[PDB]
Amino acid sequence: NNHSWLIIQADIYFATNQYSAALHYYLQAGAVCSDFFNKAVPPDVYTDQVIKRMIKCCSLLNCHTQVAILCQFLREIDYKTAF
Amino acid sequence: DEKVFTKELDQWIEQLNECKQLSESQVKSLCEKAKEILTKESNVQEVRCPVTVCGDVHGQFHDLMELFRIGGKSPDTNYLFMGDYVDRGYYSVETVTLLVALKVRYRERITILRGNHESRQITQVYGFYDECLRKYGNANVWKYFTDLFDYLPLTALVDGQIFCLHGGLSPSIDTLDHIRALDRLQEVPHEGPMCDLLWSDPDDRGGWGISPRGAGYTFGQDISETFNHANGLTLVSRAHQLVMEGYNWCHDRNVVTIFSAPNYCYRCGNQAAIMELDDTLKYSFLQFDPAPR
Amino acid sequence: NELKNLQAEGLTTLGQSLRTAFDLLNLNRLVTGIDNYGQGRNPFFLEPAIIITITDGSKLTTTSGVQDELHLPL
Ligand SMILES: [Mn+2]
Ligand SMILES: [Mn+2]
Repeated sequence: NNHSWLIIQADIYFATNQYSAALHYYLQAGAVCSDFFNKAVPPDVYTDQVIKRMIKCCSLLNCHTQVAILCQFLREIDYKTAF
Repeated sequence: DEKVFTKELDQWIEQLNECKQLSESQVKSLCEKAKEILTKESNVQEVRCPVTVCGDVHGQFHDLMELFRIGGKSPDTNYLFMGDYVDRGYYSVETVTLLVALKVRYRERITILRGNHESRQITQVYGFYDECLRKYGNANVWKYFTDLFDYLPLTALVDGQIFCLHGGLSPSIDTLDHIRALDRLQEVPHEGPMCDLLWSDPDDRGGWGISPRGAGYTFGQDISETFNHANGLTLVSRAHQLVMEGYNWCHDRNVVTIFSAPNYCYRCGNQAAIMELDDTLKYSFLQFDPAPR
Repeated sequence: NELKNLQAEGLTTLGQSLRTAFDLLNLNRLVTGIDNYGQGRNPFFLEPAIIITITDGSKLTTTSGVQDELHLPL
């Protein structure tokens, strides 16, 4: 239950082109830091880089509505990748 | 008590069918019993099949008698009237008196809804008030009939599947449970759900719009389709516009206009029609001409 | 009939629609010779016109992305 180590594991899985495991560990880190998403995830865990990596993982797994929803999450909404 | 009132009310039916007006105390007792029988009735009254639904009458009494000669006598065939049987006609008090006496005689065989003409202001301005003064003499019988119009149910439901009302839909109504939650015990306002219920009308549009009537809205096929899908309905029956053929299937076999007053205002020359839902929801149209005079 | 049968199922492309409206109006304007180029400007030759854009103020959208600032096509 340590969010930084889960983020590190997710990034290592993302660098090795394992998008499903990277998404799994990113979601797992979000579930550690917020109480299974009952409160909002703090911006020091889901940073813009982290959310962008999650968007890339959803896109390379051919899940595009999830890409649109997940790119609403950013501080500035990335409309280009949504469209 | 039940036997003497039953035979007196039957004699009232027989005297009404030969076009004779009643007395003020008889109308008093009829209206009081009508108040008692209409208190225990919901805004969406479930009417079981079979039923012969009829539309606007608008005080054309001989045409009403012809209607009873077509669809069947009132003891034997169920009827559902979607209001507006009080104005724009020479014989107005006889029509409403016959409907109310048939309601209090046959409580499961006659269902009466409420039209927009059945309010104090509209009856005052479009003729029922004048007819009241010319026949009965004072304005007091108009007071009983306006209270009687006040207690009338708004809509009706046929086998959970056909929705029958006078006017049209509403931007404020989404579910039929909201119809049952309205306070029906009031005169029809200028704005609100119930004024739109008794005043709206379909048109070939793409959405809502201001009706060219001063009250109510207008709705298209998308709105009617949404209402039919969200409520488990398949048909919306109504009677609010003059139709030559007596029936219209507008909004793509979803909204049905049924006008039952042939030769409206005695100068339009329309051939009226009514709908006859059998016990299998297995319908037919009775289309008729105005009566000889 | 065309007003009551409108369906809002497009994008917020304000520039092309504004250019199309102006193109219609100025098209008939230059057809009739209402504006005499070279011979001055005569404000008696007049074709009065008011255009009213009814919109909502959402983000300007194209098929590629959101456009921040309104540019008419040239
Ligand atoms: Mn009427
Ligand atoms: Mn009406």
